[PDB]
Amino acid sequence: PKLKTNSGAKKRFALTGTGKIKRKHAFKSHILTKKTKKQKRNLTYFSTVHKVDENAVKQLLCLR
Amino acid sequence: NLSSLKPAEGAVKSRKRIGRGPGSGLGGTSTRGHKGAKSRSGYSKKIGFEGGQMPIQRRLPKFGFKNINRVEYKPINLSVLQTLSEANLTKISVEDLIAAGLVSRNSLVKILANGTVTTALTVEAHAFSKTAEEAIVRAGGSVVKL
Amino acid sequence: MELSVYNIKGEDTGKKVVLDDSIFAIEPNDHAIYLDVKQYMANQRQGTHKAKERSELSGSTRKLIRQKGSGGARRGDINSPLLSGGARVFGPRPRNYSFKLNKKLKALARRSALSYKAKNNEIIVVEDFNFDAPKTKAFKAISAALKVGEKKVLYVLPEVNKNVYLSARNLPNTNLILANLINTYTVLASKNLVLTERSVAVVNELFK
Amino acid sequence: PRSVNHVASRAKRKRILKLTRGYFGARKNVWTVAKNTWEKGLTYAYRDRKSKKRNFRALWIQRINAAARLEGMSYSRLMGALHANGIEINRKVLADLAMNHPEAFRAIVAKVK
RNA sequence: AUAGUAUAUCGGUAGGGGAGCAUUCCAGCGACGUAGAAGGGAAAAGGGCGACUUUUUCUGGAGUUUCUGGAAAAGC
RNA sequence: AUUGACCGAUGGAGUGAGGGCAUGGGUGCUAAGGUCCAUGUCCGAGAGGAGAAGAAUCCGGACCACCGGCUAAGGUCCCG
RNA sequence: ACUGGAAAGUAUGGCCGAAGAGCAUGAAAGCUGCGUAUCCGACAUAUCGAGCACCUGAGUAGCGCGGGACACGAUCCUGUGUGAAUUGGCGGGGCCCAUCCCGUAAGGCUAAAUACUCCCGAGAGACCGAUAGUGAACCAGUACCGUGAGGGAAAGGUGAAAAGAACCUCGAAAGAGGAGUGCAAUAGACCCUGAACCCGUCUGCCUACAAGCGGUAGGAGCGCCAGGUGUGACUGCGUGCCUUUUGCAUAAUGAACCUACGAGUUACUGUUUGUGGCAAGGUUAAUUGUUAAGACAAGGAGCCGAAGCGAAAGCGAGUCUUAAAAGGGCGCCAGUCACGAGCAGUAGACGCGAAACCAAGUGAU
RNA sequence: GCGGGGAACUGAAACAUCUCAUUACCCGUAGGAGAAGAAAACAAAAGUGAUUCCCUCAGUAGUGGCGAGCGAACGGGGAU
RNA sequence: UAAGGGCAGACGGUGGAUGCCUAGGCUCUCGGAGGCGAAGAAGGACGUGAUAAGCUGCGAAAAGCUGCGGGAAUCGGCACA
Ligand SMILES: [K+]
Ligand SMILES: [K+]
Ligand SMILES: [K+]
Ligand SMILES: [K+]
Ligand SMILES: [K+]
Ligand SMILES: [Mg+2]
Ligand SMILES: [Mg+2]
Ligand SMILES: [Mg+2]
Ligand SMILES: [Mg+2]
Ligand SMILES: [Mg+2]
Ligand SMILES: [Mg+2]
Ligand SMILES: [Mg+2]
Ligand SMILES: [Mg+2]
Ligand SMILES: [Mg+2]
Ligand SMILES: [Mg+2]
Ligand SMILES: [Mg+2]
Ligand SMILES: [Mg+2]
Ligand SMILES: [Mg+2]
Ligand SMILES: [Mg+2]
Ligand SMILES: [Mg+2]
Ligand SMILES: [Mg+2]
Ligand SMILES: [Mg+2]
Ligand SMILES: [Mg+2]
Ligand SMILES: [Mg+2]
Ligand SMILES: [Mg+2]
Ligand SMILES: [Mg+2]
Ligand SMILES: [Mg+2]
Ligand SMILES: [Mg+2]
Ligand SMILES: [Mg+2]
Ligand SMILES: [Mg+2]
Ligand SMILES: [Mg+2]
Ligand SMILES: [Mg+2]
Ligand SMILES: [Mg+2]
Ligand SMILES: [Mg+2]
Ligand SMILES: [Mg+2]
Ligand SMILES: [Mg+2]
Ligand SMILES: [Mg+2]
Ligand SMILES: [Mg+2]
Ligand SMILES: [Mg+2]
Ligand SMILES: [Mg+2]
Ligand SMILES: [Mg+2]
Ligand SMILES: [Mg+2]
Ligand SMILES: [Mg+2]
Ligand SMILES: [Mg+2]
Ligand code: NA
Ligand code: NA
Ligand code: NA
Ligand code: NA
Ligand code: NA
Ligand code: NA
Repeated sequence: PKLKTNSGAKKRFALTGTGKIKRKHAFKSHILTKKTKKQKRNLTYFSTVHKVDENAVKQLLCLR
Repeated sequence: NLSSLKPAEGAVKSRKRIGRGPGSGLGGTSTRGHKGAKSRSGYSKKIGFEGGQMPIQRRLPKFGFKNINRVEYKPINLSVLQTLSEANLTKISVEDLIAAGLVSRNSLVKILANGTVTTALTVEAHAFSKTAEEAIVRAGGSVVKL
Repeated sequence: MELSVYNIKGEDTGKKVVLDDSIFAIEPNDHAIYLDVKQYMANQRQGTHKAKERSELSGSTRKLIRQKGSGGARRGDINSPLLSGGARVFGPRPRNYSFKLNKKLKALARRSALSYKAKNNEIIVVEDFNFDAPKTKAFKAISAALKVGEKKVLYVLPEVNKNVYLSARNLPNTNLILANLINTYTVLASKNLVLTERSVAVVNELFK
Repeated sequence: PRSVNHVASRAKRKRILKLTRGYFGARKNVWTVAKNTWEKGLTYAYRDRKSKKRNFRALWIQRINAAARLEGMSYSRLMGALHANGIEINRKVLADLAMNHPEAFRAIVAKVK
C-alpha cells in the first residue's frame, strides 16, 4: 500500500528550496531565566537537520 | 526479424540470487552477518527507533499553524511575457497564458519582475508586484488587475 | 519512396504510389522495437498459475508431538514445508504481466519496423481486389502470381472483405490484418508485406 | 513453469565418483564420504607439487656427494670450486652424469681440482 | 588496473562489486529421429579458468534440439 | 620522494564477545594462560621455513606451472 | 517406390480446401475412421383570480445524567428523567449570538451501474505431470486411529493385439529348463525404461614381522591390449567435514547410508542507478469507440516541473528578523514518463521450532 | 446481503488509554442480488441538486499516552 | 601360499530413481442459473440378477414398466467366462 507519513514529523519539520530540512531548537520551553540572552536568541532561530540524521528524518517524512 | 532481437548495451541486467553456494560469494549466511535481530526472518526496521534514546522527532517541538483561507499565486515572470508575446501577441491575458500551456486552467496568476518587458503590452493578471507593474508602465504598457 | 503497383495476375500496371518519408525512410530504433515486441508478448500472457502455501493446506494446525523428551527433531503441525506432502514455499501466484510503454515510444517502433521492410525491399503494393465468393484456390492464385507464397506473408487490408478473409483462412503461411490495427510484432513476424493500394492511403494519414 | 534438473544434478555426482575409484571402503563409492575424501586429496596435491622440487634437489645433491667423495672431495668443496670457476651446470645434470656417465663427471672434477 | 604491447598489481572471514554456466517453459529463424529420440552403462577428448560441453560404443524403443531474445516452482 | 595511498556527494554493507607478545602503567601478592587502560605489532581473516610435536616466539605475505638458480631464520657425525 | 514387425515417415506424382482444429488407428495422416468449415432440422417440455389565516406526520424536535457511532480518544442513535412551536413556523451551515444562504424531520415505495459461485454449458493457460498437482488420477474422506468431537494414508504404465505360454524334462508338487506366440519374454503377469545405497560369482594384481583421518607425490615387478590400461613391493609428506568461537584433532555441536523432498518469493508505495522516449514541458487514470482477449484510436480529470521567504496576514529575487537600517538565516545570482537492477516499508515476508493466550464445541464406559 | 452478540494472541521493542478489530467466532433471517435511494443535502454570493460503484482529491485536512497508529470530505473525471 | 582380506573389471541380484506418457488436478474467461421439501427433501437402511461379494441403476411393477420423437444392427451395466 501507500507509504504513511509519521504524524509527529510532519508537525516538526519542513523543507527548503534546495532540499534541506527546517527544524526548531529544544531547551526553549519553560526554564528560561537562568539561561543567557545570547543562548536564548540562538535557540529561538530555525535550524537544519544534520547530515547524519537526514536519512532518518527523510524516512519519517517519506523521503520528502 | 523476431529471430535477431537485441536490447541496448547495459539496459538489462541479471538479478541477485543469494543462498546458492560458495562460488557466488552470496551463500551461507546470505549477506546477513552472523546473529542478532537483523539476521532473523521477519526483521524490519522501526523507522523512528534509536535504541531507546529519545528519538529526534520527539526531542524537538512542534511549531506553527496552517491557514484555512490561504491564497497562493502562480508566479509568471517578466521575461516570460516578452518571450511568449514575440514568439506568438500584443495583449497578454490569463486565457492566453493557459492556452500556451504556461499555467493550468483554474490557477491564479501574479506578475513578477524577473526580466525585462521592453515590448509595449497591455496585461491582464490577478495580481502585480510593485516593481513588475512599474516595469510595464515605464515601457509604455498597461496593467489591468482583473 | 515510390513503388510500382501490380494486379492480381502479378503484372505491373504503370500506376505508382508514394510512401510517406517519415514512415518508411527513418533510421530504425532497435531498442524501441525490442520494447514493443516484449510488451506485445507480455500482454498476450495469461498468468493463471498457483501452488498452495502453508495457510492453504488441508491439514489441521495441531502440534504433532510434545516439544521435549521424544528424542527426535522438534515438530509443529503437519503442513510444514519440511515434511513430505507439505506446503510449497514461494511458488507461483496469479500474476498480471502487462506493463506500460509511452505512446510516442510505440509510434516510433511501428515506423522502425516499416522502415526495415522498405529497406529490405519486402513491400509489395497490389491493386484492391474483392471476391464474389470464398474460394481458397482463388486467393492462392494471387499469392502465387505475386511470388510471395513460400514464406510467411502479411496482407494489409483497408476494410472488412469477409469473402477475402474466408478465402485466405485455410492457407498455412498467410496472415490478414486491417491497415489501422498494424502493430510492431505482426509486421516483423512475416518476411513479406503486401499492401493494397487503398491501405497505403490509410497508413499514411494514420501513422504519420 | 516447474524446473527440476534431475539429470544434471545426478551427472555432477557421477563424474566425481569416477575420480574416487581405488579408495578403501566407503571412501570410493558413498557420495558424502567419497567427496570429502577427494577434496582432502586435492589439498595434498597442491602441497606435494611444491615438495617435489625439494625432494628431487635433495636426491641430486646426495648422489653428487657420493660421486665426488670417490674422487677425494666433498660436496661442499666441489660446489665451491665449480662456482669459483664459473661452471653453470645444474645439479640435475651433474647427478645424472655422476650416476650414468661417470667419465664425464670425472672431467668436471679434474678441471677444478 | 592504468597508458596505449609497457608499468604496476593478483593470501583472505563478515561484507561490497564484475562476468558467466546448467535447468523448465515461450517467441522467431531452423535442424534431428524406427537406416533408432530421451533416459541408463562404458570409454575418449575439450575449456583464458570453471560452472560444463562434445564424440564413439552397448542398452533403449519415441520423441529431441542449435542460435537470438523472454519468463522462472531456476542448482544441497 | 611516494602505483597514486586523501577528500566531498550519493547507492550497499558488516562490526559494536576479541586475543597473544613487547613497552608505559593501575589493580592483585612486583601471583595467574588474571584483570583494566595507552602505544605498536601479529592471530582473528595468513599458508610456507626453524623450533620434536605449539593461533599470535624467530624468518617470511602463497596468480598458476617447472625433475632450474640465489638466499633468510636456523644449520652442516647418523636418523636428516 | 524404399526402410520397416507395422507407414501416417522419406522420395515421386496428384487432388480438396468457408474443411491445414483435434483425437484414434501396429511410428509423425488436410485426402483411413470419428470429426472440423458450412448448411438444415422438434412429437414433448422449459425459457425468453384575489383574499383568507383552515392544513402540512408529538411523549416527536430540543434538554439533563450515563453510554455508543461518526476519520475523530458541531452532527447522528438512546437506557434513564423531562419536554416545544406551527409559514412572521421549524432545521442546518463544527461551542455560541446576530445577519445571510440552503432545506422542509417526526409516513412510505422504487430499475440500472455493485457483491458472489454448490452448479450447468463453451473455452483457455511461457500452470502440475504420480514424494508433483486437490487429502483423494486407483478404492478416498476409504482403510486405519480415537469414548467422542475429530484426525486421516499408501497405492498409475505387459503387449499393436491376450496372441496371457498346448505339449515335453527334472521334481510329491514349488521352481526351473525347453518348446510355442510375439518386432521383442533379459516385454511372462510384483510384466515400459530399470540408477544409487546394499548383496553375490568369476578373472587379474597385491596381501600372514606388520601400527594412526586411509590420501597424496614418487616407484620396481606382474597381467592384459604398442605405449596405453589393471594392480601396487618399497619411500616422503599428511590429527575428516560442518557449525560455533579469542582460540577446536578436540573428549564442544551435528549426521547410519543412498535415492527423492527441503528454506530471500510476489504484490503495492517510495528512493538510487544503467538504458531509452519526449523536452520548457512530460504523462495519462477510470473509462469510451472500431475490429476481432488482444490490437488500434480516444479519454488532460489529476500528478510532477516551472519561485521563494514567512507561524501567519502577506510581500516577491527576494523575504524574515528590526521602530527602521546595517548584520545575519533561507533563497536567487532540465525536467518528466517508462524499462531493467540494488535497497526500504506494509503484507506470515529466508526456513523450521516454543512455553502460552482467546472463542465455539466434545468428554464422568 | 442485512441484523443481534463479540475475543485474545499481537503492535505500542514493558504496559493499563490506544491497537489487533466494529476481525475470528456464535446466533437470526432474505434475494437473485441485498442494502441505499428522491434533500429538514452540499456549498459560499459562484454554483450543483436522489441512491450505488470506479479513478482522483490524499497519506492531504484532521485525530492520537499528539506515542504506536488511525484517516476523511468538498471539488473534478467516469459507469448507469 | 591364502584360512581370509584389498582394489579393478565382467555378469547378475535387490530396489524403484530417471526419461517418456495420462486417466486426475490448479487458476481463470465468457454465457446461464442461483435452490430442494408435508404431493415428504438432503442424507441413509434394507432389498433387487440365470448366475451376484462390491460399486452403479432401480424400489415388492425393484440393472427396471407405458407412450411420443430420433436412430438402424446389434443387445441383456462396470464385467469377465
Ligand atoms: K529510558
Ligand atoms: K521434454
Ligand atoms: K538391475
Ligand atoms: K611379509
Ligand atoms: K556436551
Ligand atoms: Mg512558551
Ligand atoms: Mg564473502
Ligand atoms: Mg556452509
Ligand atoms: Mg549461523
Ligand atoms: Mg555476536
Ligand atoms: Mg549483525
Ligand atoms: Mg518464526
Ligand atoms: Mg492451532
Ligand atoms: Mg502438495
Ligand atoms: Mg524459489
Ligand atoms: Mg601475493
Ligand atoms: Mg584474492
Ligand atoms: Mg528449487
Ligand atoms: Mg553491545
Ligand atoms: Mg564490547
Ligand atoms: Mg587474559
Ligand atoms: Mg598488569
Ligand atoms: Mg577474560
Ligand atoms: Mg595479518
Ligand atoms: Mg459557522
Ligand atoms: Mg498425491
Ligand atoms: Mg533389455
Ligand atoms: Mg521392467
Ligand atoms: Mg622384527
Ligand atoms: Mg569458550
Ligand atoms: Mg569471529
Ligand atoms: Mg589445532
Ligand atoms: Mg576420538
Ligand atoms: Mg549448542
Ligand atoms: Mg551424533
Ligand atoms: Mg564430532
Ligand atoms: Mg552428511
Ligand atoms: Mg540426511
Ligand atoms: Mg507489547
Ligand atoms: Mg429463499
Ligand atoms: Mg441492483
Ligand atoms: Mg547393476
Ligand atoms: Mg516415475
Ligand atoms: Mg419408437
Ligand atoms: Na557467507
Ligand atoms: Na543402437
Ligand atoms: Na538432490
Ligand atoms: Na538588510
Ligand atoms: Na587370495
Ligand atoms: Na405394488
